Amino acid sequence: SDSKIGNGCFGFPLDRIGSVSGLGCNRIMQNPPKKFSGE
Repeated sequence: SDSKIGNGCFGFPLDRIGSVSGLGCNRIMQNPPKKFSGE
């Protein structure tokens, strides 16, 4: 759900941390819940 310029796996920088493969998503700025994003 968009509210403040992207929220989850949408407006975030999905073209570096993974770029589709590693999934740019990152629930909560304080790192993801040991899922979605990583490495």
